[PDB]
Amino acid sequence: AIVATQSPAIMSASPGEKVTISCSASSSVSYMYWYQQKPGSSPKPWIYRTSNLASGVPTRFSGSGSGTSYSFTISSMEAEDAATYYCQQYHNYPRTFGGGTKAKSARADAAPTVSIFPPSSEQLTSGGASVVCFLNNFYPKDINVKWKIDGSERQNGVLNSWTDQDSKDSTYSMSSTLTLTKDEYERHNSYTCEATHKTSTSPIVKSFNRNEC
Amino acid sequence: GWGNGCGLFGKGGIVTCAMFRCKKNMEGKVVQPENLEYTIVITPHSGEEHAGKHGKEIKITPQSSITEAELTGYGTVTMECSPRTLDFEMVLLQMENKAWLVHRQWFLDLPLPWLPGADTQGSNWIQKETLVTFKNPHAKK
Amino acid sequence: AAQLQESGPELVKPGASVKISCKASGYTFTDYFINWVRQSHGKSLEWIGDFYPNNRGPTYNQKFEGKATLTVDKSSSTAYMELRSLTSDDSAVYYCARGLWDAWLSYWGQGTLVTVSAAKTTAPSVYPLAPVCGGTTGSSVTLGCLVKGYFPEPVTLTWNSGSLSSGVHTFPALLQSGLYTLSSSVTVTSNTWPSQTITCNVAHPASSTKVDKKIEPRVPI
Amino acid sequence: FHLTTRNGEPHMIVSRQEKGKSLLFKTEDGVNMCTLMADLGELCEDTITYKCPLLRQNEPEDIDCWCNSTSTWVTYGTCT
Amino acid sequence: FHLTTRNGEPHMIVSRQEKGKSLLFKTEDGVNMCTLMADLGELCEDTITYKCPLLRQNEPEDIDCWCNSTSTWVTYGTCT
Repeated sequence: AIVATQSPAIMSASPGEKVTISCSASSSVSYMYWYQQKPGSSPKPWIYRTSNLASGVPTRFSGSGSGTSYSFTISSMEAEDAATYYCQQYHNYPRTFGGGTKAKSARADAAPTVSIFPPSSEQLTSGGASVVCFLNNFYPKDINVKWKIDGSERQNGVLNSWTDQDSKDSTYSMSSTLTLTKDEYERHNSYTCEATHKTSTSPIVKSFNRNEC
Repeated sequence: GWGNGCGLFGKGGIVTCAMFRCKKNMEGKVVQPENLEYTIVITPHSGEEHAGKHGKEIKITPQSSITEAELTGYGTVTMECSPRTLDFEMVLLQMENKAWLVHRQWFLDLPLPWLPGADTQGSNWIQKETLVTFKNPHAKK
Repeated sequence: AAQLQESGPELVKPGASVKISCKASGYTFTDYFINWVRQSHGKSLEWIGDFYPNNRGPTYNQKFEGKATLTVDKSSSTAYMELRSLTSDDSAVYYCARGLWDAWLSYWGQGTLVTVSAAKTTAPSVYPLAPVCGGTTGSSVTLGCLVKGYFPEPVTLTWNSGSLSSGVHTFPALLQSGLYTLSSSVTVTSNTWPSQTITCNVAHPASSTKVDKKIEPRVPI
Repeated sequence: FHLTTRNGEPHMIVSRQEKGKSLLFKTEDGVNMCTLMADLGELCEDTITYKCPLLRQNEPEDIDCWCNSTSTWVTYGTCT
Repeated sequence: FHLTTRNGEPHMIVSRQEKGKSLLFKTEDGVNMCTLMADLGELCEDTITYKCPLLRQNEPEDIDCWCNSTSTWVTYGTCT
């Protein structure tokens, strides 16, 4: 009967920066919480009430608010911070969560390395055909891939998968796969994946002609 | 104060509510000269016997038109009536099948919880404090 | 010493029901609330329930009213959640956390994975991805391996039997008409391939399969 | 007693057989001990409901209910 | 509570911390259990003193104190 709305869905930050994460409730509560959740771990409680640290919480975390506003604050980010963090309300029935805020490490911008792969001969026995683009080792995570077949954009049949931010180099990588029927694949020659990313004023273009070598 | 959870000694605000459930009520009605209904029996003076021969009974209102009453065997008789002088700034109080005629402004001044006539909820009473007493409060109750 | 011990991971068919246990210890079970918590893969947390084991009062999130049914056994200091008429969206973890006066989830369980699937066990198709015909410019080269149409997760993909581990990106699997697909890339300096062999290896424990695909340069039609 | 809540706060529905005994219930912040000194009778239609304040090293004054770890609401009937 | 006497009869000076608990005290005729259901507050100048009747297999009526083996007097303050 109340929603909670938490302000950045994402959040890039560097160690030492002073992150702030807000929580906005659709009516006045005094009982909130901020959990923290690690990639392969339970949530843990970090704030309780609106400003109580839980025992075994670093004094780096603080919580403040009132009157529908509520605000986590991380006063000088550590590597071990990087996580999701999670408001609750526990002031009326259906206890609600927020949609979670995803604090991830950051670094200098890096352009993706893009490589395009026609369907393998083995897949083309199947009647399906997948064209794969890998977009590797880029930063920031925001990237958009547009596929074209003989000049015409194709949106249906595109599947994108992203790695988690790399634990050593802080980059992201992505696979973008265009799947079509083998019959359609052999009726066209040009296949293109175009990557829009802040590191270039125009997209990186990888393209091949099916019948060329 | 400190004895009951406060940092400072001093007066604090307290509020108390209780659900009010009426168990027995009375209602005062207003009788309009019109809508009054007079019953008149018209009996044929024949002398016939009984010990099946009722006179015609007719009910009229100061707003009904001229009546044409049929008397089995003799035809009809036509008549019209007027409530010619009965007062109604007064009110009729009903306390469980027993009623009284009371003056207005007295009925309206009665210190008791009430509800506007056109109600059916019977819950939203006005001036309930008339039947309720709040004892001196305590820090938390 | 407060602990919550959930049941172990469950598969299950669509239309089935499952029956997740919760085993508290290190506190007065009766004294505190018991709170289930959905999290789907790549979604946030989603409160479901709350059950007070002194008096067996529930509440429900409306979204899960009709889907769930909470119940506790005092005697075993155990809470239970049934989930009924399971669908693919019900595939999630389900955590049991105890409250502490207010609604504050102060102790969590390890989380039960539930995995609603039709699909029958299916070994992957494994496709080697060589560069565009005629090769690429530059001092490094990227090869790929496409793993398509398997169930259930996981597969284990390696390159050169794990001896080639640097320069690899193996992407999370996604569903494609009820079956999983993933891919992996490996990048090496161009003096290394094709002069030396690079092979993708894919193990799928559930089908007991292990497939090797050597990456071979493409040739013209 | 039945432990429920009233606006996020713990609420105690106290029955007749608990008159004179320490009321204990677990909470995230440890174990809470409320003390009921109340006209406490049988649970019925004539209920009264009010709050038992938190009292840390302070003597109670003008009250018959209080807890020592977390403020709690209490409810009981007066019937006999 | 302090156990004393009032004209040969047992008398209980009940303090605040005993509200809600069964009052037991040994007597030649076995163990006596009085039940206090009282405005019971802090022991002070404003005391009240009265008798808790013996009640054998009879429900209590119009009383808040009674014993089950030997009639006892009781005294407590009303302060808070």
